[PDB]
Amino acid sequence: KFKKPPINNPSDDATIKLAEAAVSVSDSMLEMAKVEKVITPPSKDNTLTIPNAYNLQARASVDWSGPIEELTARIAKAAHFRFRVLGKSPSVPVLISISTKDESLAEILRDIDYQAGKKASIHVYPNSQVVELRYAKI
Amino acid sequence: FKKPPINNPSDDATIKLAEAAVSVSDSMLEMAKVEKVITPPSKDNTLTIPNAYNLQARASVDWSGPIEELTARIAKAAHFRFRVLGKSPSVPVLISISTKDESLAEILRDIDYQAGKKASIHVYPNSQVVELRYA
Amino acid sequence: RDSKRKIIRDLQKQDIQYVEYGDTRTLIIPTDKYFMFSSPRLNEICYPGLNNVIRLLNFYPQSTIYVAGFTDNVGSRSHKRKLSQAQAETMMTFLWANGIAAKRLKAEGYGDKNAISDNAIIHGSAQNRRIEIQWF
Amino acid sequence: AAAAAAAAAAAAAAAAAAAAAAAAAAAAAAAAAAAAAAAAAAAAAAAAAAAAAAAAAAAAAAAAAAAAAAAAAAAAAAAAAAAAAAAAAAAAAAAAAAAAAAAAAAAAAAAAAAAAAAAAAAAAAAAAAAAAAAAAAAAAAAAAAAAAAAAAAAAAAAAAAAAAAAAAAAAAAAAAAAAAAAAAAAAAAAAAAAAAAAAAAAAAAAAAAAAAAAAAAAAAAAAAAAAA
Amino acid sequence: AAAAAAAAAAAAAAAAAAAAAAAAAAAAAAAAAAAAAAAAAAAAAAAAAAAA
Amino acid sequence: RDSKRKIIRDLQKQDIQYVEYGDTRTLIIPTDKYFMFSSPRLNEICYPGLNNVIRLLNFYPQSTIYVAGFTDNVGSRSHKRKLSQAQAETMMTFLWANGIAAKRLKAEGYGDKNAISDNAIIHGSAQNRRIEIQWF
Amino acid sequence: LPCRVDGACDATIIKMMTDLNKKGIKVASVGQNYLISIPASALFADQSPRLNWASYSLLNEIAAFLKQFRKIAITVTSYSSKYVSVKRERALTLARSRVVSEYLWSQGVDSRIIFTQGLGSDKPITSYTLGGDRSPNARVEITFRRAV
Amino acid sequence: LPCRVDGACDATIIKMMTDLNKKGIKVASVGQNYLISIPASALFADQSPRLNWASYSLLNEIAAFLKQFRKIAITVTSYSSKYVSVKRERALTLARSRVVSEYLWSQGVDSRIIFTQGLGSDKPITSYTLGGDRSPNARVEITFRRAV
Repeated sequence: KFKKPPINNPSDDATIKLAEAAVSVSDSMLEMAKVEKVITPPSKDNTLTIPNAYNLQARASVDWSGPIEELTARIAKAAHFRFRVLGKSPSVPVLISISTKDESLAEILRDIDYQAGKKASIHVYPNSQVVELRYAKI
Repeated sequence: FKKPPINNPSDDATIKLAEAAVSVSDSMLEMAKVEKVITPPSKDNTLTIPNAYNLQARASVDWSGPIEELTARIAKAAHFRFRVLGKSPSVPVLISISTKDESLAEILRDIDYQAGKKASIHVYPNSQVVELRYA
Repeated sequence: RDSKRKIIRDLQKQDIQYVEYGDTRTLIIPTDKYFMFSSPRLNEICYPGLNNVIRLLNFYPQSTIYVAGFTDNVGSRSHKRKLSQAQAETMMTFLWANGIAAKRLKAEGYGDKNAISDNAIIHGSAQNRRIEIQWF
Repeated sequence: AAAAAAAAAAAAAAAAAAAAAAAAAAAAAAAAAAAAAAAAAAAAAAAAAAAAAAAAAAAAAAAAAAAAAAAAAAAAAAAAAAAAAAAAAAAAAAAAAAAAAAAAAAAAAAAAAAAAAAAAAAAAAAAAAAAAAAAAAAAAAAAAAAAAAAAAAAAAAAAAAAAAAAAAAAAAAAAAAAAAAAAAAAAAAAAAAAAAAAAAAAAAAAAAAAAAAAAAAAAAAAAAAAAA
Repeated sequence: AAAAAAAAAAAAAAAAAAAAAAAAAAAAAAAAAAAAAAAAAAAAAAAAAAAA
Repeated sequence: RDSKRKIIRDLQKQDIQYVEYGDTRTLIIPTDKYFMFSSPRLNEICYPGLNNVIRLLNFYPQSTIYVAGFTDNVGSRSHKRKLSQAQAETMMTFLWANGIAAKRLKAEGYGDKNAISDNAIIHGSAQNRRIEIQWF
Repeated sequence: LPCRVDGACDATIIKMMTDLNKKGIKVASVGQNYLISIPASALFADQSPRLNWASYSLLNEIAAFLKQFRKIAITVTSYSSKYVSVKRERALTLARSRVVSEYLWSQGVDSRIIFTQGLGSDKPITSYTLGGDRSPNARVEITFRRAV
Repeated sequence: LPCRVDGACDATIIKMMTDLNKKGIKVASVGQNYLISIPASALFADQSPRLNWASYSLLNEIAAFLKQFRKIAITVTSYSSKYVSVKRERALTLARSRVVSEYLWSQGVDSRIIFTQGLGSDKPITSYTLGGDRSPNARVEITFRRAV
């Protein structure tokens, strides 16, 4: 009896050609991130403007696709941080879509800050207990 | 006894689609790490909370319009003097705050934020004066 | 029924390859069914493959153990290397924690740099995602 | 039977008898001082091949390199060793100061062993039922087999760690690149998140990664390190 | 109360237990700090940690 | 037929919730059927719920009693607070006048600041209008 | 056509709710806040962040009960009795809750967030402090609000 | 019409693969890397670059097995145990592999390249070094990758 090891499920040609498009999308994506992070070096984190805290070291697990307001209000509510916004929200929504797995609330807000690039920013003030969300000035 | 996950990539093409999804989503996050211009809170330029007891009153305001009338009215709601330094342009600096209960110094914080650099707010709490500067 | 031919016949049944090769003996374990997805968490539902592979290598109690991890073409080369290294390293800790002495073992991760199939096709890249276990 | 002098004795494989209260400070080059009682030595020496053994009431303070250390009943050392150490104890207490390279340490009794600097390559520590080892600078491959009802506390920043606790032991580890943990009815506390971590727990066994929440920047568990 | 090494910017520290790394380019050899067991050698000039 | 399981079974029948929770025991009483409307006048026709709740808390004669009142989103925040405070306060006087000693009791009114459902839907706001009775 | 039932029935909701209360997993149902309270004896080993193998069946009707509701954020929080220290205890309960939420989003929830955290007996439901995981204080609780 | 089978069937592939493993020519099948390993007793005379006449039947189901796959480059490499020197040995194994690849492209391969080379026991699969061509180290190996 002869057998190769991975005997998976039957896939169909829909996901076969979706997968072999998706890998070249991912390939072009990673080389663009390569050229971009070498053409301007990222000097700075966002861990100084979102610093971690005790009772921000709880963990969360998120899939989400809506606007940033309800998500950051829910993170701050379960962080026991009071939540505010600075700046009015734009008429087009700043839409994030977080789908990540078992990371702490401080890195949740750091990735929310990153995915709302130049449209919003999350700031956390941890000697106070406030998560704020600042909109852009445009 | 266990189960595998329900939407699990247990399938030889859907595994490749999903690890492509992991590679595109992390590489999007380092694109965000390189383009995300921040400024540190050492040099953030925005107002503090000036921690006086009259400023930690809980207020509520629904408004869009020109900055000097709100901060005049937050000064007389806070029992503070309102000074203005500089010249208002005849296109007015326009704000909007619609909040239904919140804190009064934080008002003065997101007026300073929604002003940006068209105007700015200082609070001197020993003098019990707020002031609005133009540029 | 407790012997070599029995346990290799049911590792054929729960789809792990074995090769006899002179002194070199190598198990090829698919990461896709023996790991939860893109993680160094072992696929805990597939414990009888893990008990049967450690039941197989009680039979060779003096051989040094090479364990190596493999990916396919997706991701950055750093992600390939650290994911293959993490999966090989946690299979190495599984064998150490199921009772092989730690200086027999060697965990090493290749970001598909040996590449037993091409990554251009689906089933071939599924064969590329693996753990090799060599010993003498 | 005292011997307290600063000279060049320099050739003494001295297996002394009881009440040999030798507080010598002599230049003992080819030295092996296997005293049997009452040693109260506070020297500034240089040995470089010392296979020292010490029985009861041995308080010492030395700046000499050793090669092996043996403890018998009860002691209090403060030594500055340099090169290699084969150490074994019995119900005693010991402290060492300078940069050592302890390859193997087997403690089968109540041993309060401390080393303020251990810069080794493969430190294999086997523990049995009573001891308390606290050795912390920097290893490169730690193998902590606590077969023990005992404790192995560490802030030793090891590059690779392999800690197995067998029956209500308690081990505090810190792994830089590789964390390997097996616990059985016991506790293994991970004080630093490794670059790749793997921990397996047996019956009633706790491999709890007890790092201090609210660090200055506590690094989160990434995609290569998120184990359950 | 540290103990530096002669190589490129390594230093042990014996407040409780540390083996951290400096930079050795700004040369903050103050030999006076508040060393803690949370990877923080807070010197007179700046702060140093176990580098990675 | 005179006991705990009987009286909790008919408080289920006249639609008052009870929760067993460790030492904390809490009755949830709807103000909509146990008060006449938007008033601190008790719904006098629904006396057997009131006798049955006081018959239940004769069983715990040393516990301190927290009583708290709840509204929904309508009205001013002052009206929310004073109406919830008035209804909790008169349920506190009902328990005091049916014979619990006054330093066991604590009346406090929340203008839906705990909010066990959303006020955006009808049946959910009906569940929000309540009195909680906690004791230890 | 639009769907009448959303993959769930109310008879099955109360059937699982009676069966979970018969096996001692207490389901509180306040408003739309749902609480299922699980003793840590009924899932883990004592003072360990490790599941028993039989307790994933208990997690099976926990997850199949959590199929039935439209929900936005489940929060899962764990706390036990004192064993060594509160720091070791909070590390235990954080690992405890994150392990059970890792299995719950391995299984089927239609939640968008699971928040997950652990506390150091900071909220204990009885003053009687018998032991380790056999204490009724030693428990995980899964609370959510059923959306619309 | 386009062809379904390309002059080959999978039943015949595994039929030859069982028959070659029964006659001791061991077929390893890793990914699409195929290895057939042939002991040098089973083809040649001892320490010689010369085929026996009966061993072309062994080469017949080797070549009819190599009919069945789409392949780009077969590499055939031979090595035996030590006889005089490594220089005489490498001349032997180079002549050995080039003789068997001359017969294999006399026969039917659809390969585009056969690379062919010999080594001087530089890669031996056991440490047990009994003799000459009766050693299991003394072997030729035919490795390729099956294209698509």
